[PDB]
Amino acid sequence: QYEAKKALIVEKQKQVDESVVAEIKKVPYLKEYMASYFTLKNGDHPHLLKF
Amino acid sequence: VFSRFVEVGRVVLMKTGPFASKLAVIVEILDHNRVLVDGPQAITGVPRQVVNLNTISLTSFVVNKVTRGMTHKKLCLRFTQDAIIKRFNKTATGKAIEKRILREKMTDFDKFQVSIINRKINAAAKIAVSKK
Amino acid sequence: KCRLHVNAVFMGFQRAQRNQYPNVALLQISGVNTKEDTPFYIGKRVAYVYKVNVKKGSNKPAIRAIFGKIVAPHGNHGVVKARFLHNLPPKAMGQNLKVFLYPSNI
Amino acid sequence: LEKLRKSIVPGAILIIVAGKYAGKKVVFLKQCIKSGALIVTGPFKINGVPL
Amino acid sequence: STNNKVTVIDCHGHVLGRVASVVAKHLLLGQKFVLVRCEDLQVCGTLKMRLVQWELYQRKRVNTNPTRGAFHHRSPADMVRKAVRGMLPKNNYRGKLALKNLKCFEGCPAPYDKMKKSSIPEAAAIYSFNPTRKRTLLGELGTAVGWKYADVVAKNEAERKERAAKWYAAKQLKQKAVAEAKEKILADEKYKAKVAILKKFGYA
RNA sequence: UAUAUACGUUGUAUUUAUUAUCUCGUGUAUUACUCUAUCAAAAGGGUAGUGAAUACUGAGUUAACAAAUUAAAGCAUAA
RNA sequence: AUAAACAUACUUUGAAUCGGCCAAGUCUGGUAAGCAGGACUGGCGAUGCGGGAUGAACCGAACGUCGAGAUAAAGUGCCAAA
Repeated sequence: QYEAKKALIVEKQKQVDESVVAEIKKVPYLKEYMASYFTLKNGDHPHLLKF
Repeated sequence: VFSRFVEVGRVVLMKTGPFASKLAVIVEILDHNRVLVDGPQAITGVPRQVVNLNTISLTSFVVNKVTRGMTHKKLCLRFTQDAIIKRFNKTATGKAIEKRILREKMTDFDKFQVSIINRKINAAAKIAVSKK
Repeated sequence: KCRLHVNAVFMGFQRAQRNQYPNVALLQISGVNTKEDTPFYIGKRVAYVYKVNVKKGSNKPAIRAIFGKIVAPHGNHGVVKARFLHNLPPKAMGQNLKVFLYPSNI
Repeated sequence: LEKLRKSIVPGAILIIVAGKYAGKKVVFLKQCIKSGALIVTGPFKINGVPL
Repeated sequence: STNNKVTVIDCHGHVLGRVASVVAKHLLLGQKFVLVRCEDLQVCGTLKMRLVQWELYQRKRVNTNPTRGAFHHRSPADMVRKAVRGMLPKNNYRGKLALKNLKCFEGCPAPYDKMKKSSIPEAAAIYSFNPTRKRTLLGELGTAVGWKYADVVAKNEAERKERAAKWYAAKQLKQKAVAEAKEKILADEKYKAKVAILKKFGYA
C-alpha cells in the first residue's frame, strides 16, 4: 500500500531530472555510457584503473 | 651473422629502473656484463651511469663517430645529427612505447567508447568477407 | 549483470613451519604480483561467499557469506592479510574470495 | 557532517559499487546536510535509478 | 566465483622439476591443470647419467614382498605425476584433492588439442639452463627404461601437426581478408566520427 | 631459441573482456553458433535448408519499495 | 666508579639430597672409545617453547589467560610462512 501512495510524490520530484537528461544527450556516447552497467572486464586491475 | 652488437655508439633502450623506456647510448664497455650508458642527459634524461646488460635492450641505431668516453657536450651534438629521436619513434618499439603512454591516460569513459566502437568495426569487417 | 569484484584465493592462515594462526587469512589477489601494488587494497572489503544446500522445511538462507577487511601485506609478492568476522574454514583453502571496490577512496 | 572527498563535486558522474544499485552510474546533486549522505539522481529516464 | 576452466600447459621445452614445483603450488590454489606432452620435458644430464639415476630408483623395493614395494612407473606422464606428488602434502585430504586436478597425457588428446596452451617462464629450459648442458627428454629416457608407447605418441603427434598445419593455413587466409576489409572500413568516409575516437586513444 | 633477412613488435596467464529490460522496423551479409536431411566421419568435415546472434541501424516503453540445488515414500510387472 | 630499603644482618626449627650425566679455543691414563678420572663455568637432571627433518644436553630464549605489533636463532622453488 505505502508504495502506491508514495509513488505520486516520488514521480513528481523527478522534475529535477529534466535538466540533467537534456545535458546528457548533448555529449556523444554519454547516453549509452550512463545506462550501461559498470563492469571490470578482463585485464582491468582496480589498482591501475583511473575513472 | 648477428645484426645488433654491444658497442660504443649503439643506442640502447632502458627496460627497468627510474628511466625505463628511455633511449640511451653506450659510450664505454667495462666488461662483458657492464657498460657505461650516457644517453644524452640534456635530451633523453638518462645520466651517465654504469648499467648491467640484463637491464637494457639493443636497438638498430648506432650513432656515427661516437668514440670511447665521448663527452656529454659532443655526444648531444652527434645524437641530434642522426635524428635518433625521430627515427626511433617510427620503429615498432617506438610506437609500442608511445601507445602505452596513450593508454595509461584513458579514463573509464574513454575505454567505454573504444570497446563499443571496436566491437562494431570488427564485427562489420567480418560481415564484409564473403564465404565462397 | 556486472563484475564488481576481484577473485582472491584463500591461500591459507598466517602460519609458521609448525604453527598456524587462524585469526589472519592470507589471500592472493588476482593481478597483484608485488607488494607495491598492495596499498590500493589495504582496507577494502572481502567476502567469502559459499553455498549451502538447505532443506525445504528450513528457513536458513541458501547463500551465506563471511565478511572481512584487508589489513596488511604479507611478503614481497602481493599476498595480503585479511581479518574476518569469523575465521575462515580451512575446508575453503584454494577457494575464491570476492574483493570489492569499497570502502572507496576514489 | 561528513567531510566529502575532493573529487565528489555537484554534477560529477559517480559509479555505485555497492548496495542494491551496484554497478549503476548516477549524477551527484548535493550532500544531505542532515545526514552527510550524497543525494544522487541516476536520471530515471536513463538509468532507472531514482533520487 | 568458481574456476571451471582447465589450464593447459605445453610441457615442450620445459624442465621436469621446475614445471612440477609451479603446478604443485597452484594445484593447492584451486586451479585445474592438464600438462600435455609430459614426455617432451627435459631433465639435466645425459642419457647415461639419467639411466644410472633410474637404476638407483629401481633398487628401492620391499625385500619381503616386491608387490608391496615402490612402483617405478616408466611412462613420462607418470614420471611427472611422481614429481608433482612429491611437492604436495602427504596423507591428508588437502593433498589428495590437489592431485585430483592434475593430468598429463603423452600427447594432446581429443579435448585438449584445441585449447589455449600456457607456458611457465620459471620452468623454461632456455632460461634456467646453460645451452651446453646436456639434457634428456623424458620420452627418450622412458624408452630406455621400458616405455612401450614411444612410437604411438610420435605417430599421433605427426597426425596432429599435419591437421593443424592446414587449419592454420586456412585461418590465416580468413584473417588476411578480414584485416583488409577492416582497412576499407577504417578509411571509409562515413566512419570518420568513430575512427577519430580510435586514433585519439591510439587504437588506429 | 647462435632462431635465413628484417622486427624485438615493449609493460598483467586462468577465474574475468556482450551497452539494463521488452517491443517496434526491411533486406543483405557473416559465423570453430543451434537444429533437420544427406554424403561421410573414432573430422572444431562437405552439401542443402532452418532458426539464433551481430553489422549496416533506427525508434519507443519500463524500472523508484519488494522479489529476482533435489527431497520424501513403495514392489505390480520384466530381464 | 657503579649498583643496593620488599636493602642489610640474621635467629630458631626442620625437609629433601650427597648413584649424577653433558658441552668445551681444557688436562691426565689409554692406540682409541658414546672409555676412566679431574680444574673453571654454563647446562640437563628439575625444562616446556622457536630452530637444527628426527634427538636430555646444540642455537635462540626460559612459561599466568589473551589481542595487536616490532623481533631472536634460522630461513625465503614445492612439501613450508617468507
